[PDB]
Amino acid sequence: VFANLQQAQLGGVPGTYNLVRSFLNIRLPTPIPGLQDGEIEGYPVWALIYYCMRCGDLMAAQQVVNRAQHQLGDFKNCFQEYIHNKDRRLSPTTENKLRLHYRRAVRASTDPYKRAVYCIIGRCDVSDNHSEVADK
Amino acid sequence: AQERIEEEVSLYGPERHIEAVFSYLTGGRISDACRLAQKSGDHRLSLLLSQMVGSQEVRDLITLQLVDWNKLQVDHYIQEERLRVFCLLSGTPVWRSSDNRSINVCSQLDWKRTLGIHLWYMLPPTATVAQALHMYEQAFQEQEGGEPYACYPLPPYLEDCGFSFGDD
Amino acid sequence: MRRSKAEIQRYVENAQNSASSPREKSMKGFLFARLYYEAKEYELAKRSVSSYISVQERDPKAHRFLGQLFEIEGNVEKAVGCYKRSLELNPTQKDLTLRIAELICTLNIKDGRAEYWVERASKLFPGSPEIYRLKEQLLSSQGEAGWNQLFDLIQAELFARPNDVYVNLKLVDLFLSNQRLEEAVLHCLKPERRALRTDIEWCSCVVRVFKEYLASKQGQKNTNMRMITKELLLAQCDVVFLTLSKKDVQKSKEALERFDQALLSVKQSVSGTDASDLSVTFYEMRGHYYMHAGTLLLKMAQSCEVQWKALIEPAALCYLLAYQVPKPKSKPVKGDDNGQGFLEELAFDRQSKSGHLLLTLSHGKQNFISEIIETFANQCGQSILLKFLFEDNLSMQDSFMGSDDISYVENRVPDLSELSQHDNGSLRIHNGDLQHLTWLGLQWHFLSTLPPLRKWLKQIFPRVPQETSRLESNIPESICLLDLEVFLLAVVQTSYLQLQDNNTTADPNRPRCLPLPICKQLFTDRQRSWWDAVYSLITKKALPGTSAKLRSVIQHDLTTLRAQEKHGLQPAVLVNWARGLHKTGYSLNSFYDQKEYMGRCVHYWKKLLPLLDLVKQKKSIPEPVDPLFKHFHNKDIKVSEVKDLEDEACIAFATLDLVDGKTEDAIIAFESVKNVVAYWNLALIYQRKAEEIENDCLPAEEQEEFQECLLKCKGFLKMICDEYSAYPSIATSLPVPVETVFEMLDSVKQSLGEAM
Amino acid sequence: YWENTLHTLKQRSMLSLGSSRPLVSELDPDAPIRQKLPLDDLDREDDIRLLKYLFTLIRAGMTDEAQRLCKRCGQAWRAATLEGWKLYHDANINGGTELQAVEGNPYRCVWKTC
Repeated sequence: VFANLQQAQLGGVPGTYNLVRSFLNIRLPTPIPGLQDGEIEGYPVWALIYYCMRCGDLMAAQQVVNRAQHQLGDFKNCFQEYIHNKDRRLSPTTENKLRLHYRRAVRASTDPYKRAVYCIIGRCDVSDNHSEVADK
Repeated sequence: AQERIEEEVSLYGPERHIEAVFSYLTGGRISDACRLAQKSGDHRLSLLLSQMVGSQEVRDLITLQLVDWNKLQVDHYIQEERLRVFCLLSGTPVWRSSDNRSINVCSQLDWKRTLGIHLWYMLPPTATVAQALHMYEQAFQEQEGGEPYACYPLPPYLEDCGFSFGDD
Repeated sequence: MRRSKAEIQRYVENAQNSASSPREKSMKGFLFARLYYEAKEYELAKRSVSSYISVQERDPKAHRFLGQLFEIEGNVEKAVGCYKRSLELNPTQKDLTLRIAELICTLNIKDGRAEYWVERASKLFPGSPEIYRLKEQLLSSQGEAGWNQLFDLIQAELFARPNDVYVNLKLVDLFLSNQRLEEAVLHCLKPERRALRTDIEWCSCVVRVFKEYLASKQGQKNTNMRMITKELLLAQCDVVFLTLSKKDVQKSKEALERFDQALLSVKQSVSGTDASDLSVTFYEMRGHYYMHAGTLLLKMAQSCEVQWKALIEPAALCYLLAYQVPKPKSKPVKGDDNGQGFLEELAFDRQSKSGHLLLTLSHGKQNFISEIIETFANQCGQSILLKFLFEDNLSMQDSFMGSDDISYVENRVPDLSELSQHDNGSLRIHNGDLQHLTWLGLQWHFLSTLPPLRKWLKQIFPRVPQETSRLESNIPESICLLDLEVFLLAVVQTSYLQLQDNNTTADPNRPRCLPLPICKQLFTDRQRSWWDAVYSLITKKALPGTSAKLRSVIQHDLTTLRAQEKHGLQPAVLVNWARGLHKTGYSLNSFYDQKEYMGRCVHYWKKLLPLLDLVKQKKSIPEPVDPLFKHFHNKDIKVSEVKDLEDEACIAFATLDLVDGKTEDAIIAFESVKNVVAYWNLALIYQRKAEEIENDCLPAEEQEEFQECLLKCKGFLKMICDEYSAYPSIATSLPVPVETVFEMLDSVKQSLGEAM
Repeated sequence: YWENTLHTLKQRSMLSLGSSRPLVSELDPDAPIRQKLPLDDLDREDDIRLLKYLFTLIRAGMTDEAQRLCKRCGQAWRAATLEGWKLYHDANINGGTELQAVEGNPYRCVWKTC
């Protein structure tokens, strides 16, 4: 963000959520194929959630979940519980249902960020690679 | 063929390079043909003349390349110039493809040049003149009930006037 | 057109101005006529071609061009005259016949010459609806008699050569237009129309005719209507299969949607206590639809789009469903046996394909099918796969399986004992399909279970080949099962080599095996020609005409198959062929077949022997100069492998000796060979001799011979066990683990204590 | 080989666009070098790499692997051309002896002059 400054394709804005949004707009501002439900200000919600998870800003993730009211499905409560539980306690039955849904449907979408987010939520396999093998 | 080529060089020159090369290939000359080729700028034919003189391996390779091209279906876009010069190099007068494409080089000009081409490029050089003339007769006559793919020897003053002939 | 009209006009004008020669104009009038026709000068082209014809009355192409120019202009009389003259000067010409027919049809002056040219064009190539429409426009001048003559000519052409599928389709369309539904149904229900059910358009026309018949005559519903509906649905399934085998996706998806709607309607009509052949037919068609969906999923995955490694789950589920779908047990209800046979054949083919695909995609995992059944057996997964297949179309109300309930239905495990019978049944249909044979060979090679090639050929060709079982011959009119198996192994190895090269060139993430429609053709033009020539020689001689070329190709291929003329070949492929022949001989028990296999292997080894010395001297490796084979550097032999090749040749010689009968010679050869396989074969020969001695009478005298043979074999068994204990690589080098060795040792130590 | 050239030719033939540049006439390896108009820099780089491979194979004194690679790829014109500076092996005295005097040509003088 400091390298990209402020006046360069929506630069960094003070605040954790604003900084994550600015980093997402710097990386990939265009809508990535494979979008579900709506978006937050025209930004990829799945990529935003993945960036929040990778950064570790749980408060920014909570803010994103609170902002995404009608722009997501019925998993906002599950996201909030997963963020608020440090030991990851979001009901074993719900976790098994999410894992089954990921193993059934979420296995070939064009959204690597959404796939990784759903895999992390459902706790499937041990390693799930999509497009991170590139000197990162 | 010396007199024929020396009266034909005056009819086709620089601008008539395609027909000049066609006449040179139908005649079977080397000296003045390669001289004119190297004077104009034709190095491919000058280098390939020695490979054509003997050794049918290059001819078989070119035939295999033509078969591969016909299988890949690129002869519809490839002009007939390269196909007909490859046919003249191999020795066949007419080539039939798998896409109803008949490329003819018109070898029915002079029977002497036709027999020379059939003995040099078509039939291998290890074939006697008897077998060569037998193959020529089977070509311009019939082998299994088909069509003649050559010409019939006629007097030179008789070739001037047309006669009711067909491909039967 | 390739050249510009104005450019070629300027060129011909400059050529005429630089040297205005009437002699050259007359001598090149044909080319001048072509140039003028390209540059739009009909009168000039006509004058040039007339001068060319006057100076030389040869080559009917000039008359053909003159007739074409006259037809383009308007003088139809002179056009058809020149066309008839050219067609009479030439033997035959499809374009000339079509032009004469269309000119006569436009002139409305029907003659016998036009009918003769049309008959000649039909004898040449009776395809395309052009011939049918020309015959119709020619015979419409009569009416009922004209239509009768048209039908008679169509029947005669169909009896002469079975290639009038489009003609029959257009005749059925004309009948539908003229309101002849009964005649169309009678023509479609002909017994000769079963072999012509390989055209998408023809099958769609048959389906439309059956639908029109059902919509018209609905007051009755019996065996005739049942057979009509069964044939309609079979033609729809054939359309689906052909559209999937084609290179298009839109028509395949449309056919799949139509088949799904038809299956849903059939299920809705059957749901009401029905116990007949309809249920078995519905199950077979459901299995076929599952196989079709799996093939579509595999095709859409193998396109560099979605995850090919993750798209295996729905394809594997569909293949497992098609495999667990059973086969029609004989005939449930008598009457539809003519369709029941084709249904059973299609079910066998589908089961074999599904089993092969499952065993090649499971990567040796047995719990994969169980995990697939556990993770894909609910309405949610059903809707997900339906939306992924039909592209967000055909929901539960449109699908036949969405209306029911899924409660984790058990499936069937693919077994080799059943796959062998499936392949044996599918070979009868694959008789003459070199691509299918190569695909089956590649599948079995990847599965590491090679069925007997002798039984393969016996199931493929029901008759005995002409002059079979030939060791060394020089006549092309005498093929043999040995050479057939050698060529099959060679083409399988070269296909595997090409696939491995393509996988190494692209990416190592490619699947283990690919279907036949994805692999396209697995042979070459020369290979297909040789296969057709072999099929002709099996079906008794070749066709008149190209028989000389077929025999020449057969001889040229046999010169390299029988190792007659050494032209240059790699030793690795020949060693692989020899090993395959040895395995095929060991799998069987016939003495003559084993002797022939051993003789062929010994001949191959003696032909390779002069090539092994070139590798030790550090020379060049030969390569196949013929375009038939495609073997490269994937199957190579290093300098350190010459000793192994010589040891294998000695083992082959010893096995030849043992099969012939010189047991002492085989034993001394194995003793001279310093290999562990030699000691294993010595122990096997000792055990065989002990068994042959024990098979006879066992009084009180042969016991000493049995005991000494048991001791002789136990010595070699103990030395093999000692070698294995000293170095663990002995068990890996031996084709059999130490388990059988210990079992034989225990059997020998138990039988040594016997006293008859 | 020639995939991009074939695609551009198909586009030009089916839509009159896609070849707004010095295009080629035929799909032969000698057609552009004869017309003096090249096409596609990627094809030129691939041909340069193939010629590098051919040079590395010929410098070692190999011909079998050379023709193997030629038949595998499709550029056997180089191997067909590199066979004119040979000479006949006149040693045949009867019909029973194999025909070994078929490789070479007596025009080695004009060949080396060219």
